[PDB]
Amino acid sequence: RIHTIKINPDKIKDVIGKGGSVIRALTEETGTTIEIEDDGTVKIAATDGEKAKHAIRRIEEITAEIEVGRVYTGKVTRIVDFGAFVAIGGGKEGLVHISQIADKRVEKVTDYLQMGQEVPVKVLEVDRQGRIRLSIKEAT
Amino acid sequence: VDFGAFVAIGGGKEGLVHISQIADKRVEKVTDYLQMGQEVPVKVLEVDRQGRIRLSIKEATEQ
Amino acid sequence: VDFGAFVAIGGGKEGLVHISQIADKRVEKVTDYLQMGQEVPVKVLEVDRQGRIRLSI
Amino acid sequence: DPFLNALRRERVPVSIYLVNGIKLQGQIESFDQFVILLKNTVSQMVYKHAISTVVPSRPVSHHSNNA
Amino acid sequence: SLQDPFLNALRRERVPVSIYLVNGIKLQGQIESFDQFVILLKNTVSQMVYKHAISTVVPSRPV
Amino acid sequence: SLQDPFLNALRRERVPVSIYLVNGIKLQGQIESFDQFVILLKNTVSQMVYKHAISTVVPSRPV
Amino acid sequence: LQDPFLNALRRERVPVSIYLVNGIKLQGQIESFDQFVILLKNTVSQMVYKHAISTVVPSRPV
Amino acid sequence: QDPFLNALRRERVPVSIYLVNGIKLQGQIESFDQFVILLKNTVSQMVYKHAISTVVPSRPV
Amino acid sequence: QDPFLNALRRERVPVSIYLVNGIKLQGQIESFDQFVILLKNTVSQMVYKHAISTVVPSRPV
RNA sequence: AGAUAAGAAUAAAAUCAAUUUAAAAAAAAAAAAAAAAAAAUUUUUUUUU
Repeated sequence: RIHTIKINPDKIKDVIGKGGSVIRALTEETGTTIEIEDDGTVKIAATDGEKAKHAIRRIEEITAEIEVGRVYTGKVTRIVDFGAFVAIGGGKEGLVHISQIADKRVEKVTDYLQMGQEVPVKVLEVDRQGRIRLSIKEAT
Repeated sequence: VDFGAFVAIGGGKEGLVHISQIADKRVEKVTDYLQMGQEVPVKVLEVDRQGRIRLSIKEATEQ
Repeated sequence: VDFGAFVAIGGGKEGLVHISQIADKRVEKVTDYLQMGQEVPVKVLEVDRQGRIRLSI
Repeated sequence: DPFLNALRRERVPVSIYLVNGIKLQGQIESFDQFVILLKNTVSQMVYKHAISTVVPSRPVSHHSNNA
Repeated sequence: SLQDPFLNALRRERVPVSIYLVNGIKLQGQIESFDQFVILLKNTVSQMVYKHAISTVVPSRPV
Repeated sequence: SLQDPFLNALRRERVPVSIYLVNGIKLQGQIESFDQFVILLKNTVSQMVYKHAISTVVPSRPV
Repeated sequence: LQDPFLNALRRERVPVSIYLVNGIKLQGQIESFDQFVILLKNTVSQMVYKHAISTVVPSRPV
Repeated sequence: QDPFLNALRRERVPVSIYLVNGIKLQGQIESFDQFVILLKNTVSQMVYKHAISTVVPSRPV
Repeated sequence: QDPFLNALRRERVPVSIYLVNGIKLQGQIESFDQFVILLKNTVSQMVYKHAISTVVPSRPV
């Protein structure tokens, strides 16, 4: 197959990554060859249909899909006082320090430390810089 | 476009230029001509952030 | 050169030490460091930093 | 301050940060002990009591004297 | 004292300005009086915009 | 300083004003005592307010 | 003026609610006063800077 | 009022230092000046008195 | 405090600068005044002292 | 590419990557002065405009 998607130009730097690390990771995790035109559209050079579908799923999980809006149920993943790294999607950790988690009455992170625990989360910091950060609804 | 323009010296592909280095800060507007399809020739200025492209209004190998 | 010297501690490349390091005093002229091949003290002594040397006479 | 006058003399493009963390890109055009004027795209005045830090994009020539 | 004459020139021309506060809030209007620590600016009525609370000023037109 | 007379005019007309603090708070009251560093309110809650913390003022009625 | 008003509060030993520029609230009683500092005998002795204060209000009329 | 900082330094009292941003630090005075305070706890550091909102001790002095 | 700052500048000590905001900066003193710092970084940088909350050195002066 | 035209008030609880962006990448000591300024001992000085 040489499958193709006419996907949005602006996400380019995030589909390549610094050092090409995330494109290298994508190609190796899908076991499939990829072109993502700097100006133009993605091409997927695949041996067979299921491997092409696997590549589509992974690049769709990092193209568009902006996480700005209402509460989403993110998986806590790593939990520490300096932050829960709560991920709503792949390659998107909502690093949420105790200062984001809590104000007034405050408590040791053991009170809610878990990995993969789905919990309610929405935007609290935003920029062009890709340092956009979400927070647990306890921030209210 | 007001927030940066695509200008081709030649070929179908259209290269980028921005409000300052289009016209070496002679104006606040992106283009002194401020007109699409306008005849003023274009060539590259050296400055190149890896995430930026520069194609200034330049004739006769001004450099 | 007048502006500074390239000084070898090992095999991995080492850039120009600026004449303002090489010479403490106001003058900063090549006469202070014109001798080729001379063995000299050299400590970068620098972390979280780009490649530089604090050699000083 | 002579440092700010030297920047004005060399007309170096600088990144200024505010106390709130807002980042302004522009070339400083005038300065008093209360304020800077920078005329990047339109004439703008910034108060020094609201500035946190300033860093130049190009290198800036050493004062070459005792502080 | 660069600020005082610039503010007087804005007051003389009664040019619309955008003032920003230290907290990042915008206000809009015309300067029509000032003093060493305060500005009186009209959008509904001429009113106090304290200079120590101002972060930035940018006019609609050159003055 | 023309700021003190403006505050005295509000006090003379006993005008209820909305005072905005730099932290992004509206307070409400009537202008009462006034010093180079601080302003008091003659409202039922007798507030004393630091002018370094005052951002902007708007009245109930033009002064 | 602020300095005499502060002395009057100290003279009448009035409990006040102090507000800080950060949006801090506190309640306390006066220990002493200074051109740059406010000292409170409520709980442990607190040295509160005038540059940090936004607003002061009494609990009882001064 | 003025020797309050000296009294804390004399009693070497661990004192809660509050910055305008709402951050709390902990430690004792090493030396103090009209514009700046140098702290004794852990590594010695300078905190601008201008940046300090309030100070409250672990014991009264 | 003035000599401590001169000693940091003399010894080219790496210091952590904290502003009123939660930013952390690494540098060394290039020059200092009661209103400003000039700081060694990737480039020479200006800091207004009214923006600084605290400075803490990596090594004592 | 713009920062809420102000949350009646955070007993007080440091946010990730401040040179950017696609496979790095370009790379850079001349420094004591002990307060800045004015009155002529004071004051303001980024400890209340």
